[PDB]
Amino acid sequence: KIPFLSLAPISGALFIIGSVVVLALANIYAKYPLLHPLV
Amino acid sequence: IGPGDFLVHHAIALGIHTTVLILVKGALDARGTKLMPDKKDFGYAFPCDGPGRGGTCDISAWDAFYLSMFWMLNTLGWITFYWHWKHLAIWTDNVASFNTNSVYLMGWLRDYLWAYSSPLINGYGPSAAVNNLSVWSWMFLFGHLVWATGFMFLISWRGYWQELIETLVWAHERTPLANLVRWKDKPVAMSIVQGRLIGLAHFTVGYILTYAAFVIASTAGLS
Amino acid sequence: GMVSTDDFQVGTLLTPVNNSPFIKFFINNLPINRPGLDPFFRGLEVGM
Amino acid sequence: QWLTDPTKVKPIAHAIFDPHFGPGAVKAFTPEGGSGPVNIMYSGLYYFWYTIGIRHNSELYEGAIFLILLAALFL
Amino acid sequence: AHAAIFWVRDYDPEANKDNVLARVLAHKEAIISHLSWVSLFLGFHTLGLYVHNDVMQAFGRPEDQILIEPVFAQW
Amino acid sequence: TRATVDNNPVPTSIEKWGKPGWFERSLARGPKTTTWIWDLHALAHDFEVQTSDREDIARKIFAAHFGHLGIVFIWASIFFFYGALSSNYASWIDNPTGLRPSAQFAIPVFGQEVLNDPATAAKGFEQGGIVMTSGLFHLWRAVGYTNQTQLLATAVGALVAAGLMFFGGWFHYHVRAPKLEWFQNVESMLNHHLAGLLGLGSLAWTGHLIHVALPVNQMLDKGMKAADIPLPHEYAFSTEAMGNFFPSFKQGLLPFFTGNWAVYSDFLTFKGGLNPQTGSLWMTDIAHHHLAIAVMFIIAGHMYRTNGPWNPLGLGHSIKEILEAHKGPFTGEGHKGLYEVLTTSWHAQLAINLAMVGSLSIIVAHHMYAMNPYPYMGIDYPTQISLFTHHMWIGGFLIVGAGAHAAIFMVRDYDPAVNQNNLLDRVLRHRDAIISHLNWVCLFLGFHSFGLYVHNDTMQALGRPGDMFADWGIQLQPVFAQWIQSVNAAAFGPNSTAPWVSAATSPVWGGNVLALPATVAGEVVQKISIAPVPLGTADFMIHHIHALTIHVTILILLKGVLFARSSRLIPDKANLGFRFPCDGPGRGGTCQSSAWDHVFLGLFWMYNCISIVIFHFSWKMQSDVYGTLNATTKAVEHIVPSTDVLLGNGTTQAFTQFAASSVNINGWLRDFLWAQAAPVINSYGGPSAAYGLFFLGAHFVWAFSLMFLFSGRGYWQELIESIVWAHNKLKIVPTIQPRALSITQGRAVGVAHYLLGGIVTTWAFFIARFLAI
Amino acid sequence: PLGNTIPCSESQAFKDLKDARINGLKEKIAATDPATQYAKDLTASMELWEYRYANYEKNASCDKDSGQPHLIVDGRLSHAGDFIIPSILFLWLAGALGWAGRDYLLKTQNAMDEILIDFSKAVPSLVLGLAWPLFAIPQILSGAIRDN
Ligand code: CLA
Ligand code: CLA
Ligand code: CLA
Ligand code: CLA
Ligand code: CLA
Ligand code: CLA
Ligand SMILES: CC(C)=CCC/C(C)=C\CC/C(C)=C\CC/C(C)=C/CC1=C(C)C(=O)c2ccccc2C1=O
Ligand SMILES: CC(C)=CCC/C(C)=C\CC/C(C)=C\CC/C(C)=C/CC1=C(C)C(=O)c2ccccc2C1=O
Repeated sequence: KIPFLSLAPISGALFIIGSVVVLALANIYAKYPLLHPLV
Repeated sequence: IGPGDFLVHHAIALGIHTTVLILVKGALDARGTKLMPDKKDFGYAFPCDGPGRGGTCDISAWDAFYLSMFWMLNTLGWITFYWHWKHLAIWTDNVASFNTNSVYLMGWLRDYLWAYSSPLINGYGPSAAVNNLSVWSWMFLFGHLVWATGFMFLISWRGYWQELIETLVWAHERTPLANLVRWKDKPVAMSIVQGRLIGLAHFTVGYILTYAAFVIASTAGLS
Repeated sequence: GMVSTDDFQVGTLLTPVNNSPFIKFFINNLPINRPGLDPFFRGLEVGM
Repeated sequence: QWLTDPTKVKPIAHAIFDPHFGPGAVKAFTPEGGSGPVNIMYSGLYYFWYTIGIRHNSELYEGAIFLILLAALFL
Repeated sequence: AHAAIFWVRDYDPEANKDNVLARVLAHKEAIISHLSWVSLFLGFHTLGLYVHNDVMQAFGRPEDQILIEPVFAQW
Repeated sequence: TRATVDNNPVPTSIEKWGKPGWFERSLARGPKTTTWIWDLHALAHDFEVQTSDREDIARKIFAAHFGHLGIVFIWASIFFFYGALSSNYASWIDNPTGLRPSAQFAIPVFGQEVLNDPATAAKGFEQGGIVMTSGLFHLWRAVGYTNQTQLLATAVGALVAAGLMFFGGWFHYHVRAPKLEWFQNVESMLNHHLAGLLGLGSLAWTGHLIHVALPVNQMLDKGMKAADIPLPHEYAFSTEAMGNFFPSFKQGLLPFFTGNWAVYSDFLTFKGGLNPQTGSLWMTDIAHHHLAIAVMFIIAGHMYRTNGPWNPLGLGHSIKEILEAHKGPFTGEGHKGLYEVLTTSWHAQLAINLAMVGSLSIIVAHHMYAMNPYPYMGIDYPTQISLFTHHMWIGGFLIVGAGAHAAIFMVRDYDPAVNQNNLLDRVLRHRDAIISHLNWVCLFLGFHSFGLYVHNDTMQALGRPGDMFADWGIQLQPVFAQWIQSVNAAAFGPNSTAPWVSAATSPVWGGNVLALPATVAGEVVQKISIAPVPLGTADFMIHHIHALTIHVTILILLKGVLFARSSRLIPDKANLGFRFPCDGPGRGGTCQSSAWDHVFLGLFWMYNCISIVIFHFSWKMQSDVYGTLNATTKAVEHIVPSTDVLLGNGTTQAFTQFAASSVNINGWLRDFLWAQAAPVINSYGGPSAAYGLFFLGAHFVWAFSLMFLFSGRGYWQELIESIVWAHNKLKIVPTIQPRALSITQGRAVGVAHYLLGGIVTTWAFFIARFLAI
Repeated sequence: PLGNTIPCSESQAFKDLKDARINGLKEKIAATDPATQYAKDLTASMELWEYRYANYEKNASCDKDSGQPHLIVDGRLSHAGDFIIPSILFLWLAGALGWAGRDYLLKTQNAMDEILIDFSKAVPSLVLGLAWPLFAIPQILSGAIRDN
């Protein structure tokens, strides 16, 4: 257990921020899709 | 039918299901729970069991009726909002307005709620003389007033009004020419369940008259 | 000096709005309080 | 009068006696060819009464008499 | 309402021993928690698709909104 | 005196960071339920329930002040970085009237770049941007910023100042902390917040205006561009450069020491109102202002007596002798005790101080539209609506907190031995008369303002426009307010009551419509910054609405204060505390009897008050002040047009839209709230599309509040009993117990979301309306 | 071509919204300086939007009348990317989060571990969340707990 980053707001809020950044770069890399392309 | 139709049918399923959640919850928990395992001895309508055990506000089955009433009004608002906009878009030869703007909620605010208010709120005005829709204009503002008057009883609760009526009782008994006139029933604040029920009755009456005024004056003011 | 109470349990204050002698002469000789008057005449003068 | 042209002249619910009305509202709730202010019916009773076969105000009057006496029978 | 009024005033668990009414009193948390799941389900997704459609009309992109034909009711 | 300070009370460690809730005894046992989580947040700044020692309490408050001044310097640095890196300030300084001010863009990601307004696109800032409404750039032009690197230097200096305030907090709490005897010498702290904080602050600000801000604004008004001098028109070595701008007296600071003051009558003037060229206050009047109040604040800090090793110094006043000298026969023993009140209670001081700073922010909101301080500021209409609306809302919030901490004093720090026969005691002896008479005057104001509005709705609906309380019907003329407009308009000339004034107090009193050069695409001069603001029947009515809403907010908060300790219902309410939900369903029901609940109710009534104030301002400024001069024959065309009111005889009469339509609720609904919301709902796909999204989201948050406001927690707790059953059936068992929210905290969540949703709806509406026209 | 539904390859209104967006973009490039970071962003938006309308073209998105792409959800394999692939993606990542949190509760059972997150027992909970069906299916086939 490390100081100040093991706390639930920091661990939680960096999970929301890391998720929206990885989702965001998934939207750049897959060019903001509406669906999945099959063809 | 198309995708705004899809979205508002899921809103309808949402409204009916949440209203069923509050009501089946108020039916089956009415005899007893873990917060209150002897609730059936206290009847249908009672305020609470007080601030202990964390606090017991709105614990009666009457209160889950009471809270499901707002959800029924919101549900049936979504139903008649749907019926009204889809039919007014048919009746004004503008079905592309519904098929484009019913999928997003500024279309509901703008192209239904703001757009069709125009013959209603011009029922009376300073520059144009009145027409037959001035009574629905006055009923529209009346229902806004009654609905918002409900919010006083819904938000502000009892012991403020009991202390305020105690100052009023002091003011009457020390005013000359007027302490010679006495009440027979002692002025008290309305009860807890009474404050809920009167706030619901105002909310509900204002809801019905506001929507009835709009659904009649907007459709009669198409021409 | 101006504000006394003369029965301090009773929730009232004896104040120059309350206890000035011409205000007591006015209020105590308004027709509902003026002595020697049958209630009908008190009502009559209040009505007029 | 509504039976002669069903499609343009509006059903009338009842006529208005409000002493609060000024001249604008008296002209407003009066239709064309009307002798005073009325309420335009939006409950659909004229279409109901046409489809069940009422064509006269005297049939509406005997309907009124029959429902008052039927209510008196239930009381 | 009068369902809950029945529950407080008129229900007897002894005459209704292990009939269907006592069994849905017995597993009441299943019915309430599953109505809770249906309500949260419909709300999260209906509000999310609506607010998506709001953001896409806000961002100048009407052809990026999520549009689902109701295929079951047209069937 | 003597600054008696202890050394090292608290060691600097990390050991309490791993233990949340250390500061209160029930929180220190560990989380068992979820209410601990909310009890962790509600008790974090309540230092009086953490430790019982008032000295340590005062040190916690002091270090909290340094940390707050640090965070305010971080915010100050944040808008200085945004004005210094990604702004159009290098091109806004050359076009303050045709270029919309911006210091923020939206980056090329998710389609948000339609939010970039192309009326902010200029050189350097060639992307478009978010138009701001704070008026930072006009402040910055008035104090002399012509360059973005010195804005960067201010940004770095504000971060250094934030670091200094944090090191001051850590030093004055953890290393070397003051005692309780240091805080209670209120005489010296008043003497050094008047003469030193306000006095030398505005004296040094007068120094800034004279050396920097008056010459740079004279160069910007005489027509030269951003290529300026910032270092060679200063100091001793270019003293003659003070003579090249506006003639620095005869020679140097020699006529300051010799006493001939009249040769400085060129950059310390008393000319009067607003400048016609820039629409704002004359900068010489601003400098002579801050110097005269600077002087009178150094006189103000010479009042209270301080004794020490200074020999002849030590003449003056003790505050206690002044307070115990004012007795009266009506008021018993007067202000005795109030010195001990205000030197031992923090909540009483905070109640006075929140009342004064909230009142002062409301005062600020009036006087900055009324006198425009900054160049070309009054023509940028989103900034005018936004700063009036901002300072009104901040003022109302601090007045509700004033009522809050007055009631918190009355719960916690009231001592009956100190408050024997003083004003504070005898207010509590006739609290029924105060609250009942207040209840009567709120009823009178509500009937005789709102029933007038309801009467106007009724008579306009019934076809009786002459029966209306209006300027064309039953006239309600504000004859006292119109007479004070005539007095403040008339008091400038020769043979008046202020003989040496050229251009009066303000043009709002009844003198002249003032207009400014601006582009607006390819148009002509137009742009009324300021005009006379006439008062009629609608102003009578809206001001009695304002008196109503102020008086009900007083009634709620003051009934919270005087009935905090006891009532006829609950005589032991102070033992129940400031913040309790109720005392049970008995005595009929005692719901919302605590004084906290009166802060909770007074928050919505403050919402009512300030919302009708900013609604009056939006429609009023829009209907009678703001607008356009026509290119043919200089005719005034306002932002909303004039209304030809149909009279009862058949003819019309021209009124403005506030004078015609703001007399009933139908015109407020239609011509104000339906008509001007057309640019917040049509804003999609463009630069104001976020304000549409904030409008809809704030409608959501406002309606989301009413779940918490209209319901209560026993419903939610037996619902969470069913959801906890669903979790225990699938072996998903939290040790922290899922609870319903408490009654007080559910009320707090509801008032927070009601306030957030309504004020952000109204913010979105104001900015998205005022960017359009 | 379903009800109120034609594909993108024969839709007139999709061509209208398409060439309306591409034309409004090309006079947005054509009136600006191509070396000022605005116009490079518009050419990136132009290339991005050409392949966005081309991907709506080539995988049979469906429009009719109003021209925007209408998603058909039945379980059709031609329209498999409408619902079925983000279904499997949602059940994978949401079962990862739910199973990771559930396993974190089953290994901690402690009140300090919920507000103060133990990463050494939270990140491998997330790793077994990334393979949650192999640990979740035979506990469905076994049973959870006896409570009423
Ligand atoms: C009354 C209000 C209330 C409140 C305040 C809470 C509060 C809480 N609940 Mg809860 N709960 C409630 C009601 C409430 N509950 C109700 C009504 C129910 C239904 C019965 C539940 C059932 C419930 C369950 C089942 C659980 C909680 C848990 C929690 C805790 C969550 C901690 C957290 O969010 O950080 C989140 C921490 C993480 C996400 C850790 C991962 C972070 C990584 C390691 C950081 C590294 C990532 C890096 C930055 C890169 C980012 C990229 C990314 C994509 C990976 C929290 C204290 C959970 C808990 O116990 O804590 C774990 C839990 O499992 N609750
Ligand atoms: C980008 C799109 C999107 C977004 C933002 C969401 C967001 C959400 N969904 Mg969701 N969903 C989506 C697409 C999306 N969904 C699609 C396309 C489908 C169709 C397959 C679903 C089907 C779905 C289900 C069944 C549920 C959600 C639920 C939720 C909510 C919490 C889920 C969570 O991970 O928390 C953390 C994870 C947990 C708390 C536990 C994981 C539980 C998962 C979601 C279900 C797995 C259980 C079981 C294996 C399958 C259920 C049987 C089912 C066939 C009925 C959340 C707001 C939940 C909800 O709405 O609450 C009522 C929920 O039960 N969604
Ligand atoms: C529940 C309702 C809902 C649903 C179903 C959607 C659905 C969608 N939105 Mg949306 N949105 C919503 C609510 C919703 N939104 C709300 C409420 C808002 C307001 C905040 C928005 C604002 C919004 C914007 C501004 C945009 C979207 C976009 C999208 C689309 C693309 C998402 C995507 O595929 O990424 C890509 C997915 C992949 C490439 C799959 C790979 C996933 C990797 C492997 C993991 C990433 C998942 C996650 C980060 C977990 C971490 C895993 C960990 C192991 C690292 C998608 C159809 C975008 C769009 O273009 O619309 C068409 C977009 O521009 N949304
Ligand atoms: C100089 C200003 C000042 C100071 C120093 C205090 C100090 C204090 N107040 Mg107070 N108050 C103030 C002004 C001030 N107040 C104002 C202006 C109001 C009117 C709103 C109030 C009304 C008030 C009440 C009703 C109470 C206090 C209480 C307290 C005490 C503890 C509060 C606490 O623990 O923090 C805790 C802080 C929180 C839990 C934050 C609450 C959530 C905030 C408000 C939401 C923020 C939203 C944000 C602004 C905008 C949205 C952003 C979001 C979307 C991310 C503390 C002594 C409490 C007490 O018990 O007194 C002893 C209490 O009962 N105050
Ligand atoms: C629109 C809704 C609404 C209305 C009309 C009111 C009205 C009132 N509030 Mg309330 N309040 C509200 C919402 C509302 N509130 C909400 C949401 C809250 C929650 C925060 C509160 C909380 C609150 C508190 C805590 C207090 C009030 C007080 C008052 C009274 C103020 C006195 C006054 O204005 O004079 C006159 C009355 C009016 C302006 C109401 C309209 C009167 C119409 C125009 C006259 C009708 C004519 C005639 C009588 C009709 C006869 C017809 C016949 C058939 C019956 C007043 C009766 C305060 C009080 O009691 O002080 C005296 C008090 O302290 N309110
Ligand atoms: C370990 C986390 C966890 C898991 C496995 C579940 C699982 C479940 N929940 Mg629950 N819940 C949780 C957390 C969790 N929840 C939290 C934190 C809250 C407070 C917001 C709730 C509030 C809640 C309600 C009101 C309901 C459920 C319901 C349900 C059941 C139906 C599926 C669903 O509706 O999803 C819905 C999920 C949510 C509404 C919560 C959103 C997702 C949370 C935030 C995930 C927690 C993340 C956690 C911190 C991760 C830790 C990682 C770890 C490695 C450190 C299902 C078994 C429903 C039910 O009773 O079904 C019969 C029901 O109505 N949940
Ligand atoms: C026989 C008969 C009925 C004659 C007519 C008698 C006559 C002349 C007028 C009819 C009375 C009227 C008009 C008002 C009195 C009602 C009242 C005590 C309101 C204060 C009050 C408010 C405002 C709340 O929000 C609230 C919320 C929750 C619990 C309690 C309360 C509460 O108590
Ligand atoms: C990083 C981050 C943001 C983490 C979030 C932390 C995590 C994971 C969960 C936190 C749970 C959350 C977000 C909310 C719970 C609030 C709740 C149990 C509300 C039910 C409730 C309602 C709806 C009322 O109206 C009401 C009215 C009057 C009295 C009581 C109540 C009441 O109790």
